Amino acid sequence: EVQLVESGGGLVQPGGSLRLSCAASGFTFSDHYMDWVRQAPGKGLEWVGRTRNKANSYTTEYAASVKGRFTISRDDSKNSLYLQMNSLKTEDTAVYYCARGISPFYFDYWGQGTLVTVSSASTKGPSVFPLAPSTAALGCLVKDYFPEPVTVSWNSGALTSGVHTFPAVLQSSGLYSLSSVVTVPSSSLGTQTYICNVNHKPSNTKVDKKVEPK
Amino acid sequence: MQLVQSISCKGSFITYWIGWVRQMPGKGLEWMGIIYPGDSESPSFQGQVTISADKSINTAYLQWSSTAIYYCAGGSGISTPMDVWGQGTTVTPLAPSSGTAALGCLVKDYFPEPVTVSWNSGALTSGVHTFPAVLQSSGLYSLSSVVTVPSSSLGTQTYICDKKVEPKSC
Amino acid sequence: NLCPFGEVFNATRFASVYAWNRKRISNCVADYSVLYNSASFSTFKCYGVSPTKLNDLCFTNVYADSFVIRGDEVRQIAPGQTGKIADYNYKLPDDFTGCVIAWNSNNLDSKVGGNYNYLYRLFRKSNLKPFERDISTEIYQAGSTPCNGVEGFNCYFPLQSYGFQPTNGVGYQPYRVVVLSFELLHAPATVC
Amino acid sequence: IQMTQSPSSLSASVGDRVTITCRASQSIYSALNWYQKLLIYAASALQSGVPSRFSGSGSGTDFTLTISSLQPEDFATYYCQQTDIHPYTFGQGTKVEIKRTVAAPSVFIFPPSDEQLASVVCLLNNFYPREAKVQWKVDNALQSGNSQESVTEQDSKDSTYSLSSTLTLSKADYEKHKVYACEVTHQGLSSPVTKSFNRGEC
Amino acid sequence: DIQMTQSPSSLSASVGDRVTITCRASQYIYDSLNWYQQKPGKAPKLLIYDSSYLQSGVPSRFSGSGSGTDFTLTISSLQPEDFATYYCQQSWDTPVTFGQGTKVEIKRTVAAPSVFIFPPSDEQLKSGTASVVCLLNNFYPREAKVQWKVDNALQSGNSQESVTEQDSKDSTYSLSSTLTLSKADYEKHKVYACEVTHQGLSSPVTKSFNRGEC
Ligand SMILES: *[C@@H]1O[C@H](CO[C@@H]2O[C@@H](C)[C@@H](O)[C@@H](O)[C@@H]2O)[C@@H](O[C@@H]2O[C@H](CO)[C@@H](O)[C@H](O)[C@H]2NC(C)=O)[C@H](O)[C@H]1NC(C)=O
Ligand SMILES: [Cl-]
Repeated sequence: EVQLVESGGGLVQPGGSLRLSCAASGFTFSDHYMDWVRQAPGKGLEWVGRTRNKANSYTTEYAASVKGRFTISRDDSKNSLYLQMNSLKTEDTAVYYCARGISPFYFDYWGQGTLVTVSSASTKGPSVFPLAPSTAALGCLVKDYFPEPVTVSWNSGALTSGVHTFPAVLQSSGLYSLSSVVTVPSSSLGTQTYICNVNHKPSNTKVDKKVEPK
Repeated sequence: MQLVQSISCKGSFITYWIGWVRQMPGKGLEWMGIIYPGDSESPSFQGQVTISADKSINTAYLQWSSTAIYYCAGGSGISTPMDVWGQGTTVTPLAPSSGTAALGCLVKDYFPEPVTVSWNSGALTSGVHTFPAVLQSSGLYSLSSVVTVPSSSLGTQTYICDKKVEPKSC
Repeated sequence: NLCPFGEVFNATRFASVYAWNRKRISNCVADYSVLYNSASFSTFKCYGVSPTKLNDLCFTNVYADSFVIRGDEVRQIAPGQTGKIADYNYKLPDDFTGCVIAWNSNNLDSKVGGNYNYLYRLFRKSNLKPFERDISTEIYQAGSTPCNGVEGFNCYFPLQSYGFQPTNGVGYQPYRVVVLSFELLHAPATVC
Repeated sequence: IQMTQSPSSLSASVGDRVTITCRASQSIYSALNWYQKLLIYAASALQSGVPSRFSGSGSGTDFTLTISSLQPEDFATYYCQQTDIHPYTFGQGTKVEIKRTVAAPSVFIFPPSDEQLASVVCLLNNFYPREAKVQWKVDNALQSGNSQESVTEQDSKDSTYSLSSTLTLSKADYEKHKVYACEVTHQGLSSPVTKSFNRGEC
Repeated sequence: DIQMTQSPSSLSASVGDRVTITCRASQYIYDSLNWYQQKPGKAPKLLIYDSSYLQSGVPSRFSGSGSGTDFTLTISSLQPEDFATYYCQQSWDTPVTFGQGTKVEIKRTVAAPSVFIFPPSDEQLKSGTASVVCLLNNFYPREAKVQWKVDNALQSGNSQESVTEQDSKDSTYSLSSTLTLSKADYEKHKVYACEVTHQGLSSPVTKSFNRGEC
């Protein structure tokens, strides 16, 4: 298929440099225009910059927010696009999508994006507590992790019906917390086995926790 | 410009060539032959038919001495081929099971096909499927037309396709 | 002097696409504000550069290409298009640097009776090279029988005409196009 | 010259890109028409009043046909031809049909009237795809020749098909058995579905 | 730079209704204006480019009109799978600016929230904090009030609430209120209760436990 996959995102200190890569499959990378577009969490779409296609050299435009500190670059051999960010700010925190157009006037395909988090704060894995059932709701508390993100599955991917994973909240401390909850039929609690699967890649923390009635 | 067919083809810039398109049942386009009216001049139809013309009436003809539609095509321009044609010349009691049942009318042993029907004097058309006629082992054909109706209507309303179709209801 | 964009845009007469006009704008100062500050235009797409910055940029030569085409043909006047118009009439280079400006021409180029004074090349035995023009009226042969310049079966006159009655849907309606192209040749820039 | 044209079978929803290819018995350069009405002539040229959705590319003994976003009205079968030399023999044919989710068929068996006595008719209503086999079984005995099925043009409303078996028997042969089964083999059912009646019952 | 103002920012729509979002521009951008839909935590998808052209694969209930400075997207018969932010985007000039977005929410019939409270895990307690989770599951509309009451007094400033995104099954929300406090402080009070207010509920619902008692 058409595939754009971004990489390099993670935790970086104010004033430190990071560089992200956009790896492009299923089309003539040289032919297409490729741009970076960012989105700080719960805000709108912000254009970072452009590289034109091989026919137009590979000529570049930047948004003023990143001009002078960010650099867009191309490697046609490796079929990948690059953003080199240097004197980073808290405001550079965002998801970085790369977008390609076969025309310079719109973006057909977009990547899933790489999350860059720009804080002084420091990495810590979560702790995982069970929310035992007294339909019957049960869940997991994922407490005190930085930075975003964390993923939660039920019974090693199996269980997806009536499951809610709440957006993380930021404590005064600078850690994140969320719960995931499942609405289950009353009778199934005795026979069906309930386990939440919590993965925090940034700290390299994986936890599988069994939830049973007290 | 247009061409109006009857077995002849006439029409009216007036076309400088007139050929012949025949259509056997469930078949693709078949070219008959050519005769340019001014000049008045297929190796598989050659001596199966005779292809004549009359320039005076702007008429081209397809004649026999020995089953399909006959389409004559000409040109509005010397450049453009196969542009406009003619309209063509054509020369040739089930009862519901005892919340949706189905009932119909079997029309059988008929020639020459075609069979056209309607339901309750054209008043009922919601569920109706009238199948194409078939030529059977006999060389004749058998055609059936049906309709789904609310099981509620069964045993209340009557149906006339003219054949009086109702439950046998022993 | 003040730079003769009026002539090109406000011209009574427009060339046919196959016979497209080209004008060399030179030893002038070019306002350009006059373009992007207009509502007449349906399309104002710039590939090299930026419409708003053109007045703060300087260039060796600029050319204005004028013609008329159908509404649904304007998207062919762009880098990287295939189609009758891009193939056999007007082709932009892959590395095109300039602005395609077009606008609906129903008022002028559509006759109540019908205007057929506008032609396009229907057939050619190879695609045009970028910024190539071709006025040939040589009979095009797609038949086994070679025409001796005598049109007939598979012997089409290559140019064809637009139906421009004014109640044609906007796709089929006439639009005037002006393609501005900016060349940075080795020589001194004579138009900013 | 003798024409090819492939395929006879195409299933697609509205708006889909469509590609069809018609082969040439001897090189006619580009003297190829495309019909639905004349659509495309001389390989790529468009007949006035035909939408620009349609496009064709071909030369010598090889050609194609393209539709950008299938409109509802474009559903039909298209035939090429040669304008090279007489006679102007047309192509085989090619037909395009709307893609809708697998629909299992409703099977109904109408028994024969005193009037006819013997014609016993089977019904498969409102189904997709077109493919469905209708076996007749009179007292476990499979019938061949005596049967005659006939299908609808794709329904104007819900674009489903409907099929009309019609098994034909001598009255005495009819009276010889009790069973009148209609086993239906179709994508819409997991395994074959039988509809049956018994003479002199209700 | 060219500013683009969408109208309206937020918009509520019944299934099958005919919704219209308008993008307006600080200057003439002729027909250079694209529309994207962004479903939460997923890359935007291109609906429409160059005012009026619908992308291959996009459903045809999506439509672009507009010219000069005023454009509008149209969902005729807005169906399921349509909760997203809708973004207009101009390509006329660099920089490549976007509109602020418009959040479209689906209308629905009132649905009262099922309420569950969960005492802290014994596990978490031995770490030395207690988190009391309160879950308001599958309700509409979003608006809801969650008051914590500890030993029968209003508790303030030890509680974070989180809302899930609208669920494309049934167009309902889930909410969490989490009272987090020192184990010491947790053991100074006996009665923890969660008091819930909503359109759906005839009177406020309270769920509670006495610390220690199952
Ligand atoms: C090309 O013409 C536009 C339109 O010109 C005006 O209307 C014509 C009928 C004729 O009466 C002209 O004299 C008019 O100028 C020009 O844009 C206009 O410029 C005038 C200043 O001369 C200004 O008053 C108008 O507001 C402008 N726009 C309008 C009326 O729409 C343009 O200058 C001409 N030359 C080009 C394209 O550069
Ligand atoms: Cl609703």
